[PDB]
Amino acid sequence: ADCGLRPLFEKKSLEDKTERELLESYI
Amino acid sequence: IVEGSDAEIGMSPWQVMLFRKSPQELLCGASLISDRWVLTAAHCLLYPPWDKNFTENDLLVRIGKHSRTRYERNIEKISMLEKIYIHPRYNWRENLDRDIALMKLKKPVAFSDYIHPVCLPDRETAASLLQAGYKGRVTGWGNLKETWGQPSVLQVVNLPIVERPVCKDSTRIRITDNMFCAGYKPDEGKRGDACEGDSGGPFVMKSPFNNRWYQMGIVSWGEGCDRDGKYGFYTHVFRLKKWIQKVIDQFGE
DNA sequence: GGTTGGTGTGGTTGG
Ligand SMILES: *C[C@@](*)(O)[C@H](CCCNC(N)=[NH2+])NC(=O)[C@@H]1CCCN1C(=O)[C@H](N)Cc1ccccc1
Repeated sequence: ADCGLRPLFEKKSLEDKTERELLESYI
Repeated sequence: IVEGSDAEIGMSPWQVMLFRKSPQELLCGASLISDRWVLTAAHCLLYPPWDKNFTENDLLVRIGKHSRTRYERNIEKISMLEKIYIHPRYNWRENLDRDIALMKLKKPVAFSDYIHPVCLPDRETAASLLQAGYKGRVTGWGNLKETWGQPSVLQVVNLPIVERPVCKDSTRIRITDNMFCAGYKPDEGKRGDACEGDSGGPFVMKSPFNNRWYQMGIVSWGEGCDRDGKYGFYTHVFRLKKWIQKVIDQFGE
């Protein structure tokens, strides 16, 4: 349902210190 | 994990640790894909060439961790298996094809700031995300080096999916389609790999479509930990969804 | 300690 959306990370519109490495991959 | 860092609280609500009853030790990682079923690799429960053959009996499941060590008092939650399902073609003898197992916890795990399931890959997401150079995020309480020592904390590493072929001339192991390698090339100037202890671990991705996260891989093998010229082999979770969803829709939660 | 370590009553939590 509400698979893979973190309760303290996407869930509160904050990102982790590295998430960002990850969407910069995809260009 | 090798050449990685600390997980920050709640980086991986999915990430689950498998851990021997007796002798009370950690055996692997799992990712819970829901309030009842967990995704681990099989070779964690069955490697006949080393006598790995655990049973529902033999294992313990603890959801919501961070400390490798302490028993995380009000966060972490410990469960009992009801049944394990290795994949019929699991191939422990040769090269480890469809090195995947499920195991249905005895009764449902409450969700929490710390416990949250991961997204299973879709046809579409599979298509768009699994591509060379694209990073993935692997996790856990594994050897900090090949051989020595281990973390007191979950380690997270950001590693790039490697070209289909390149994975290949890397191992005399006879590689397959239910396998995907992951790495920093030799000369790519950046390190990390999973390791002895790592296995069953999730290799996640985040669709910049909904910004949810997905399990692409599973930690499976490779030769050493961060050997130059060596890349960890995961389990094409996608490639195996079908069986993956046959059972949960069969005798599931 | 404790189903827990200690950076020791705080923290991802009691007391
Ligand atoms: C459970 C595990 O941790 C582990 C994953 C480690 C792989 N390392 C990296 N950096 N990706 N799985 C294993 O170690 C499996 C189970 C038994 C042996 N094995 C291996 O991966 C061996 N190191 C090599 C191997 C030999 C035979 C068939 C497959 C792999």
